[PDB]
Amino acid sequence: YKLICYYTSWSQYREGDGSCFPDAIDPFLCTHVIYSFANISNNEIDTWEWNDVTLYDTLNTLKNRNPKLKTLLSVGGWNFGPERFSKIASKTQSRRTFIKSVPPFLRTHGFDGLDLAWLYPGRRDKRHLTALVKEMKAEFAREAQAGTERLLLSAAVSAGKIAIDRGYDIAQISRHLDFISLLTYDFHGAWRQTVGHHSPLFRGNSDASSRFSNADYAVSYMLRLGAPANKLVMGIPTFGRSFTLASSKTDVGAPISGPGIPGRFTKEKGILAYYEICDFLHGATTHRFRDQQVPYATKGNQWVAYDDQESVKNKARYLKNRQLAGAMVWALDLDDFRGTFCGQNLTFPLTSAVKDVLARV
Ligand SMILES: *[C@@H]1O[C@H](CO)[C@@H](O[C@@H]2O[C@H](CO)[C@@H](O[C@H]3O[C@H](CO)[C@@H](O)[C@H](O)[C@@H]3O)[C@H](O)[C@H]2NC(C)=O)[C@H](O)[C@H]1NC(C)=O
Ligand SMILES: OC[C@H]1O[C@H](O[C@H]2[C@H](O)[C@@H](O)[C@H](O)O[C@@H]2CO)[C@H](O)[C@@H](O)[C@@H]1O
Repeated sequence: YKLICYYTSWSQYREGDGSCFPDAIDPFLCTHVIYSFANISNNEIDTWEWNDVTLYDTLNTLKNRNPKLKTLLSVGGWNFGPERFSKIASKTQSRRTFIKSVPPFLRTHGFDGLDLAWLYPGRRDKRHLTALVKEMKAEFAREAQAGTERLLLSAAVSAGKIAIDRGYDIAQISRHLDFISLLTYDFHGAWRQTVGHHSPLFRGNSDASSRFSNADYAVSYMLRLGAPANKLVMGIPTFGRSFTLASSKTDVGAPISGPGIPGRFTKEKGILAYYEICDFLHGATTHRFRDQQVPYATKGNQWVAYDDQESVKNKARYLKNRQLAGAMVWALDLDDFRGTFCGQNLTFPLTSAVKDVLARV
């Protein structure tokens, strides 16, 4: 089993204990660590933060302690406009340029591969995403003739049916990618005025209306679409999604006024790190959807849908029974990396819970 963990660039700026550098990453925790978000500039891969070449270096020294570790650099991301990828992909001149620029960059900084995080290709992009992958992998084969090891190529793919039908030729791209991370955790959108969980494992009862918004469906769907099971990796989140209630209704379907208030460290409307959730639990009422097999909580007018040790071990067992390649954890820096926020004694409680199940057969 593979355990793919993303580390985010901007987490260094978090205040106090929230600050996180590659430094804190247990090198024996994951099989692949993905340094998150390289920019693309002048149609060539490039850094994003002023000190990336330093953190790049910091992350890859982890490999000196665990020579089995594999690292990748993700290009694209949530603050990299999708129209920008589009321009690059749909114009072969600029596409060959981006591709030719990649190997040297990775080799120079000690990475073992590239992760494409084109956040959502549209109807008019499908044919092009396929070319980018096909050609990018082709370039990777050639570059291995130099006697060095073949660089790995991966993609972070939407787990929403409409999104999947719209922009990906999964039968094609999966025959060329080394693995595919299914973004199975951003299901309840950014658009409802109703309370819901962003990562149910299963479908459930109250949900007679939005039927394919759970991990089980996404998986089954990728599978019948042509993706081999051993190239599929199911994303497990380490963050929670908050909501500010509009009535004293705490249960299923209650109305909301908007996203939840910002975490003291994470400073961002609608999102809380698991370590922020851990502090949030004291004084909160914890509930758990039996159907979807995921928990949520409430205090005053704050409703939080998150993942805990149990639900994460569950998603992990599922992944094993359907025989997937492994799990992906979004944000090593959103988990309790210091291990001094969540009561239990461990470092990275959530990610460790996944490793344990992956390792137990
Ligand atoms: C990611 O790459 C982006 C390039 O695709 C880049 O945005 C752009 O480049 C700079 C901003 O850094 C802006 O500025 C200009 O610099 C020249 C050099 O002196 C000036 O003579 C010109 O006035 C020019 O405008 C660009 O306007 C901007 N636009 C584009 C289309 O690239 C970002 O800087 C990169 N993002 C990060 C976070 O590093
Ligand atoms: O630089 C990109 C931004 O990434 C985050 O966004 C949420 C994302 O919108 C959601 O789809 C995903 O499931 O989780 C991440 C949590 O990391 C950051 O919260 C932003 O601060 C970043 O700017």
